[PDB]
Amino acid sequence: FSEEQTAEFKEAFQLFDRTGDGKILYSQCGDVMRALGQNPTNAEVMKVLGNPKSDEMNLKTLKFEQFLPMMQTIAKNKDQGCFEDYVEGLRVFDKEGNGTVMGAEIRHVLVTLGEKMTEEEVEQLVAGHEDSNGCINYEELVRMVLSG
Amino acid sequence: YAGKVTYNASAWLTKNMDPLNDNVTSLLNQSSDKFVADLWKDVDRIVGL
Repeated sequence: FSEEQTAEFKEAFQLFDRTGDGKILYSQCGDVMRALGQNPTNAEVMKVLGNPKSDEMNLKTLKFEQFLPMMQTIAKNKDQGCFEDYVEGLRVFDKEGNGTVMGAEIRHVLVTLGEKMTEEEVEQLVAGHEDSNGCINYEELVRMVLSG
Repeated sequence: YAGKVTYNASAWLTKNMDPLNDNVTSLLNQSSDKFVADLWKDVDRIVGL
């Protein structure tokens, strides 16, 4: 990366610290990767983390020169999921094909499938994007997560 | 007024009636597309015996 944006990338990492001690954990790593510009699969992270469990995931520390090879290794990244894949991805539960699903199934599938969400993760994401029948149209929900 | 017109009457019954395979139709009713599902939600009228 350019020392221009790498200066900025450093700052956001430093603003992730808890104390000042220079050490953002194997946990928060995922948010730093995000906040710089990424949307990693929690797997993409786990890959460069070195496969820890909750214990050393919480206990092991990172510093920036331990992080920057990670952020770099992802970034020029394999395949980035288009609008088209994603809509069909949510389209899955449209019992007929309609373009629409009930906001209850949609709140739930994200809390049961793939990289599972909490209710907190879902409600903020989905709410106010169901209509006056309680259907979330998926097409716009997909666009919403894109341009965000 | 403007001329004696000939009408022919063969097939008029089923023209003022409109019958169809109610089966495929009730599935056109349960369709995916907004158009087809709006267009065919009127299944009740089709006659089967």
